[PDB]
Parts: sequence; structure tokens; C-alpha cells
Amino acid sequence: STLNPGTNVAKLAEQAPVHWVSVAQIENSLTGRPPMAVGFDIDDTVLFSSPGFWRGKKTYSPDSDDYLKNPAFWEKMNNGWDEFSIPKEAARQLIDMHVRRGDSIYFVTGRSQTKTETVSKTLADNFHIPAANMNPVIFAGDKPEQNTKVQWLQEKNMRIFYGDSDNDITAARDCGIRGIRILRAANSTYKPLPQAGAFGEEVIVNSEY
Amino acid sequence: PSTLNPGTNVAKLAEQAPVHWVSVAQIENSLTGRPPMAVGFDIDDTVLFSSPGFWRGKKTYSPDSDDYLKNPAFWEKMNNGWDEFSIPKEAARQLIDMHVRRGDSIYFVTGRSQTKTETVSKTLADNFHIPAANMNPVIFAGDKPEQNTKVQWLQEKNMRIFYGDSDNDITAARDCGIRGIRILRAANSTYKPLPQAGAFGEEVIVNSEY
Amino acid sequence: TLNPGTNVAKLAEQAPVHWVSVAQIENSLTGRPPMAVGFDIDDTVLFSSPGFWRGKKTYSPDSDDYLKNPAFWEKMNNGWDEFSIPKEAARQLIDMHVRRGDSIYFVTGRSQTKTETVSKTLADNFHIPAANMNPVIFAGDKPEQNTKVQWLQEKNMRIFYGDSDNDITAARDCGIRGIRILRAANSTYKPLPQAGAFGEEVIVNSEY
Amino acid sequence: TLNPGTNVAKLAEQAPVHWVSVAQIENSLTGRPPMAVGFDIDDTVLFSSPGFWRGKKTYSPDSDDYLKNPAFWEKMNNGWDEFSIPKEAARQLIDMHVRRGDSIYFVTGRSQTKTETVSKTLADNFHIPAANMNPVIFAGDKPEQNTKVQWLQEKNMRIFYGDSDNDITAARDCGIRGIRILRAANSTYKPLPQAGAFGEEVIVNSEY
Ligand SMILES: [Mg+2]
Ligand SMILES: [Mg+2]
Ligand SMILES: [Mg+2]
Ligand SMILES: [Mg+2]
Repeated sequence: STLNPGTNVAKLAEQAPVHWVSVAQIENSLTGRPPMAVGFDIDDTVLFSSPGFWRGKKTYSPDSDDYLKNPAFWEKMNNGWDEFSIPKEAARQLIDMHVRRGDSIYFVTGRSQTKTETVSKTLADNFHIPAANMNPVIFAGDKPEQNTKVQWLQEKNMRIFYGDSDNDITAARDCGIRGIRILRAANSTYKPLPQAGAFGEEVIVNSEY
Repeated sequence: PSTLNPGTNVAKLAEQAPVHWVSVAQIENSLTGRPPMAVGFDIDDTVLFSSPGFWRGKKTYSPDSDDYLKNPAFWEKMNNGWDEFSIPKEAARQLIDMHVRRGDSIYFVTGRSQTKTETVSKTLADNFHIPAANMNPVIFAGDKPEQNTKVQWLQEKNMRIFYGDSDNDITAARDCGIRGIRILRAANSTYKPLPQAGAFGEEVIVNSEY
Repeated sequence: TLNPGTNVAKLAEQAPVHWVSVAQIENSLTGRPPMAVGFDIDDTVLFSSPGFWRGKKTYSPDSDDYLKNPAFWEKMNNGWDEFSIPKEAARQLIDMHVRRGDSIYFVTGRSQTKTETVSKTLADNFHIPAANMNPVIFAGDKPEQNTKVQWLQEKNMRIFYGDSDNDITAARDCGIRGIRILRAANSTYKPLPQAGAFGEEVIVNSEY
Repeated sequence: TLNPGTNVAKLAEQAPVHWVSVAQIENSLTGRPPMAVGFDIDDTVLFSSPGFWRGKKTYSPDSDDYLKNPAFWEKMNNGWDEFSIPKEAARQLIDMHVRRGDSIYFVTGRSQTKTETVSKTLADNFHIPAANMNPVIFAGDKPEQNTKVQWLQEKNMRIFYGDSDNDITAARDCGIRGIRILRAANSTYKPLPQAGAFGEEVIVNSEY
């Protein structure tokens, strides 16, 4: 645009009409409630997994997103490339809180399903989730050999679902449960960034890292 | 405060307070289907930037303190002409227009002291073009210590929503079990310190400082 | 759309502006002998919108002709600034220059009037010693008055503070240091200017 | 407290930092013939935390001792950068300098290894022309190496870009222009530094 655009105080103080919440406010809203099932999307919600997707694109589809359909990519991505995935501090705070409550934690992902996967171990180890609260990662999809995200949220009776994408939030709305938005990091390779708060949902402050 | 070059970082730049921000459009949308009702507005730093008169009052009657706020002579001047210097807030214009469209009955409940005569009601009706059908003379609730003077009025007029910039405006609404919505107090207001909007978990209107 | 939402890139986005604090300005002048510095008045040291607002409502509700009404200026320059709110940023800047022993000048584009109490209101609100205080200078295109630029050169002002683009370009035209002050969002003089539009230094939190 | 709230003075508060854009940096170089410029690597041109994270988890999960493990560096310098994400801000800067015909140098504090594929990774991801590309320089305190300052002086670099305080001080010690890049909030190298702590220029939106 212009070389020296400058700014003004109206612009400096301008706020988007979003419902921001803190982990502490979420915990307070659960006070007294017995243990329950809660779910988390994985990519850009609990793990900054762009390193692996970046390498996959470079290796299998330098000019496009065809790698997301390449079975070879998914073998690598679900069996070791998450050793390069950086866990999010906001996720750590949320999981620690749910673990203290004794809730059952589920991870639901849209990644393609492979015969073997080490993602579940990576998550339990990185977030130090006790055996009683941990559950194997759930790969949701269209395949007749699997169920959709909405179906899993309902089957496990999850009461809250955390995610960074719009479809994570609409899935929760469709099931009539509490959908909470996590901010996607600016350096994620999954762009454009989504508009957090676009459905009037609660958005966790400072959740980009 | 004592650091010449404090610098900054991106975590700090993107840092957000956990506040429930709302827009006039969202408020309006949340009222769809609701029949006409009574709604209330605080005046100072809510619909009018009235600091000019309070500043002149302080300098005239009590340069070193806030005793002017208890001075009958100050209120006479403030309520009968000094608001000619008070600047209407744009955020208030938008809210008032919206409520007029809904056909709601509008009330102004202020902590200013009541005087024999007052020209504030007319100043408000004129500046915000409020039709006679929606207007109501300003209610001067006064301000007593250890007590919230506004509660009585919100109850008796059956106000369903109350807009205000001070904590006592929000707690008044909470005491009545109605919807209290916060308006940001301008940074150049002489009424300091600025309150912490959202301190009761209430809705706060974006960009409402002007 | 009722819910536009936002994202972290937008939340952390910064305009390329050269921000400075009063402390940094003071530090940049260490060891320098007392000099002459000037300040714009409206929205720089005083939030005078109250008087201009009343003036417009009184003399030209539908336009800005009140700015041409000598009746308005008589009121504005002789008492309506008692309703003007001094700016904290200006207070800090003025105190700093007084401590340095600098010579303070106020240059305004307000219309000149036979008498004025503005100089008094300024010296009183900012506690400016007589030694550093100078009567307000009214500039303009009249034959009996010099323009803003000419006044900066004549007094050899080395720094000029202002909220408007013309305050900064005047400084630029004289080869001196022009420093921008933010105009408050509730000022009636709209639209707000783009502080930093000339690559100049802008004082932080100077909207109040 | 549970509901701390906020106020407009806090919402508009700005730190006194000298922000600049890539366009402004380019403008400031108008007319200057080709020159040498240098870039720090980690968190400046590459978000390399993925490799540093895996190394930490592998060699010293509870400390930074992995930074002195030869086994770590062998893997980090010979392939783990295939997981490093190039920064958009660096891409723009590099494209701008390549267009000017400047010589681009990359100086790193990473431990030197017998071989390295970092140079190849950089040249490929940023499409740097052979005429502007130079092999990565590993600076350090070892007797076989030269310090960062000596390298900047040796190659006569006029500008040095970096995210850490030591990148800026190196430029300051050489009398050249040191420009700060923002370190991403999700970098594993914490705490984040205070960009602008030396009054240096900081590039806007350079965290990605
Ligand atoms: Mg995701
Ligand atoms: Mg009020
Ligand atoms: Mg001005
Ligand atoms: Mg670095």
C-alpha cells in the first residue's frame, strides 16, 4: 500500500466483537460438575504440526496440496513426524485442568487413517496424561469403515469440544454441545487463518501458542 | 516507567484480556422478536462526554478536591447550561437510534444531584433526536455513600437493560436481575481512574469510547 | 455479518510508525543548551473541542462557517478554554522543557482577536514560569500576520509539536524536528489524521 | 482475578518502539549500489524450533544441555531443517535484496559440523540466485573460527538482520545497521527477547 500509512487512536483501540474467555473462566464454569468426556481437535489445537505438513508438501506436492491425498505422506505423518510437532501451552493448561477434574480426554482428527499410528503416544507423553484419562486418537472421516466427527462426539457423549477450524465449531453446534475456539498460529502453513469467533463462540485468549 | 527502551514482543502484542465484547448489531439481533420495553442509560461518560463542565466546576469550586461534587452551586450550573459544552458519544447515538426503531421507552438515570430546574433532558432529546413518544425526563438519582441510588429506579420503571460506564451502573443492573451493558469511559475523561470494563463478566460494547 | 471474528495475525498487526516516549525525547536532548521549542494548541496541549462544538451549534449548526464568525472567536479566545481539558502528554512535555530551561512558544491557527485569555489559561494550567512563557502567537495568511513557517524560523524553534499534518510539514519545511501528538478519538475535528504519515516521530499514549 | 476487565487507555497503549516495514527499508536504500548484508538464521529466516524441540526431547528433555551435544548438531545441520518453516518476512527481505543485486550472507551461532545441508535448504526455499548466494558462515569463539563481529567486518556487511539481542549488539559493535526480526510466540527458544531494547528498528509483522 502506502509507504508511510501512519495510524490513529481510533484504529489502535478498535476491537472486534468477540467473546474471549480464559482457561480460569472455563474451569470456574465447570465447578461442581462430575467427570465428563471432552474432545480436542489435534492440528493447530493441541499440536503445531505444520513442520510435518510442510515437509510432506515439499516432498510429495511442491506445487499443490495433493500430498494430503498421498497414502505415503500419511504413513510418515502418523508414525513419527509428530516428533517434530510442537505442543501448545494453551492446550497444556486445558488438559492439566481436565485431568485434575478426572475427565476422559479424547482427540478427534481429520487426518487420514493409517494401519499404525504413534500420535496417541506422542500426545500422552507430551501432555503427561494419566492412563485412566487417556484414550486412543480417533480418526474421523467419510470411509464406510469409519464414523464422522459429529458421530464420534455423540457416541462418546463429549460435552465440550476444542478446535481451531470452523468445522470443529459447527460440529459441536450440530451436536448441541459447547464448542470452544483455539487460535491458529500465524506461522501455521494451513492458511488463510480462520476467523475465530465467527459463530459467536467463546475464544480462548492467547491460545496461538 | 523507569526503562528508557522497554521494547516489546509478539506474545505481548497479541495479548487479549478475557472480556465479552459485543457490537450494537449483535445487541439488536439478540432483541429480535422482543416487544417494546423500557431501557435505561447512565448519562456521564455513557451518552455524553461531560468532563468539560465537571472540569470547570472543580476549578471554580474546589481546585484541590472533589468537594465541588457536594456543592449546590455547582449542580445549578452543571444542570442548566454547561452541557452545551458536553460532546455526544457516537456509540450512544447508535444505541439510542436502535432502541427508537424498536419503539422502546428510553430513560436516563444519572448520579448527578437534582436541582430545581434542569435543561439536560432537552439537551439529550435534541442531540439524539429522540421522539416525544420514546423520551422521558431525566431521573436525577443523586449519589449516597454505602448505597446504590439507581436500583430503585430501574425496578420501578421495569427497565430490562441498563447501559453504563461505571461499576455501580453494572452492579445496579445485576442487583435487579436485568441486563447490564458496559460503555467504555474515554481516556481523556477527568473522572479517573478509568474503570475496568468487564470486571463483572458483563458485555462491553466495542469502540464505545467516543 | 454479525460475527466478523478475528485472527492472531490481525491482533498483532503493527503499523510501521516511529513511536517515542517523552523520556526518550529528553534523553535525546541531553547536553544540549536551552533552545526555543513550539507547540500547536488545539488537540496538542488542549482538548478544546468543547468550545468548537458549542460554537458550531450556536453559529452554524449545518456547516463550519462558525470558523469565519468573528463573534465565535471572541468567545473562544476569551473564556471558553475554561472548558478545555489540558493533555497529560503535553504536561509531561512542558515540564521537561521547563526543566531544561527551554523557551516555550505556542503557535495557533485560531483567528486573532483584539484580546485573548488563552496565554493565561496555558501558563496557569501548565504552571509555566514567566521566564519560559511567551504570549500565544496567532498565525495566518493575513497581511498583518506571518504564516506558521515564518514564525518557526523567526523564533528559531528547533522542535515543533502538533497533531495535524500541517504542523509536521511546517517543521519539515524549516528543517527542524517535527513530533506528532495523537488527536483524541472524541475530538470533533474529524477525520483523525494519520500520525506517522511523513515518517515522523509520534509520542505514545498522547491522546490524553 | 477471574474477570480482570480492561480500559481504553490500556487498549491503545503503545510501547515506544521504532517500527519499520520492508518497503521503508527498501526506500532508505534508494540509490545505493549493491552491498553485502547478513541474516541470522534461527527465528530470523527459519522457524527451526521443530528440530530444536526434537533434539531437546531426545538428548536432554529437562534442560538445554542438548545444545552442547555433538550428536544433536550432526542431525540438526544435515536434514532436520527439512522441517524448518521459512518466514514470510524473510522471504520479502531476501527478494528485495536480490532485486537490488546485494550479496546475501547467513551467519549462524549453531555448532559447526563436518558437513551441512542448511546452505542448500536456504538457497532452495528462498530461490536465491547463485550470484547472490554465499555458503552459511558458522561463527563462534573457537580458535579455528572467527567471531560474528569479525565476519560482519570481514565481508563488509552494511546491514545485519536478527531476532536476538546479540545479533543487534554485533551490528552495533561494527558500526553498522542492525535490524530486529520478531521471534514467533511458539518458538521453543524462550523467553522472547524485547525487540527495540536498544532503540533499533524492528520490522512489523515479522513473527511469521
Ligand atoms: Mg485443527
Ligand atoms: Mg457515568
Ligand atoms: Mg492542533
Ligand atoms: Mg536467531
